[PDB]
Amino acid sequence: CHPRLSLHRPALEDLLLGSEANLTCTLTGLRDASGVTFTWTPSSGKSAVQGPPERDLCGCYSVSSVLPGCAEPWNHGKTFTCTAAYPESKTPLTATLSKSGNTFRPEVHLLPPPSEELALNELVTLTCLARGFSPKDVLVRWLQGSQELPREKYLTWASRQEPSQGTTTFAVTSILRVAAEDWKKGDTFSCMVGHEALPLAFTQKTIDR
Amino acid sequence: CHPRLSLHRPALEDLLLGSEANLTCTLTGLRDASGVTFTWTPSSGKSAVQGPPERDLCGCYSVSSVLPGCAEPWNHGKTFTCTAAYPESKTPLTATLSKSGNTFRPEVHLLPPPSEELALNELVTLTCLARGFSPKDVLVRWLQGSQELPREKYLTWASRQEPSQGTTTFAVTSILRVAAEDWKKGDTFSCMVGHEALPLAFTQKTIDR
Repeated sequence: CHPRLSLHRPALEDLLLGSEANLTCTLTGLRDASGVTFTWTPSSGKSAVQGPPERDLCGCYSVSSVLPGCAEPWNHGKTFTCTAAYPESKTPLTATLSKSGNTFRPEVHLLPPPSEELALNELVTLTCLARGFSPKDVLVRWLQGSQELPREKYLTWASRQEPSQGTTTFAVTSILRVAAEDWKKGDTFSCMVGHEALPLAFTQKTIDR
Repeated sequence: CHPRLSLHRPALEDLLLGSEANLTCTLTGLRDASGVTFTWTPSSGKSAVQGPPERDLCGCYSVSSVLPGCAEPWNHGKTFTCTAAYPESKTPLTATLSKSGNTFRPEVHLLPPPSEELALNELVTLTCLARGFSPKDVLVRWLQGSQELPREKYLTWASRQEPSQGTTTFAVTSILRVAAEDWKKGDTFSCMVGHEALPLAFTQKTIDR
């Protein structure tokens, strides 16, 4: 089927919370005998690693390549390029990605548990709001006092573009259900949002009765 | 490629807010010469309508069929069936759908504009929360006084399953940015949520300074 090639930016969690944030360039659609190649513009010790010829829809056997360490050039603003060389053609496909522009710092909010909820003394809800920010990419984490909770304990939606004239900005919400006794006792809670635009990568925000 | 067949329930908006809510049965994957057929279990004047052989990924030319009026049998609890008959096989594929079970009524919340927002006297935010409900399907609409606003004026995320032991329940949030002057003046606002489980199909909830 129709061969294609794309560059995947370094996952924001990997950048702000991971060890070695990679950057991928995957050649999707090489429906034929694979033996592909790759070429990166900024190649500096970053010995691109290739993988096994995975399969896609009905046969679009795809192949990837990963560039390690790119975390430095990436935030710097450099622009990574990648050209693949498969047999089903006489021309090397190419892709180019670079950190996004027109960045907009997020505006975080910590909405208190619904008055009607805190009265059924059981499970109250804290809502987090990351509104109007630069690119879609965003991290939302929660703190119980000073301890981060398991990503598994809360629910966070995906970044959605919002109704707006002129500028393209996104939003995100997170729902942390907490044990009423805690909110009542005084236990504090915080919503930490991570974003490409924030200078200090994160923005905290705490609330308590 | 691999031929398949599925039944699509009657869109919740069409049921609660539309004229004639259909129910679709689409045969995806008939990668060959089409001339398909269809068969519904409850056929009562519901003269199923077929459409043009659309195309999918690389060639999975798909064909559909629509059953009108099914809105009655559907909420009743009946179970619709559909069997397609294409040439690439000697056996008619079949699909079966029925209104979901284990229904859970939603719990709606109208969170007040963030205190820090209502002070920059410009655009404040109202947050709606539909939490722990029966099936994913849900409608969120907004009211300014007594007038519904354009779906286009607010932002509503998708229904997400939430962190929960035992029972599978979903959540949904909606963000309505409003003109501060209004909230201040006293203008009232409401979040109306529609759900298969609610007896009166909708649940209102209003709030104002």
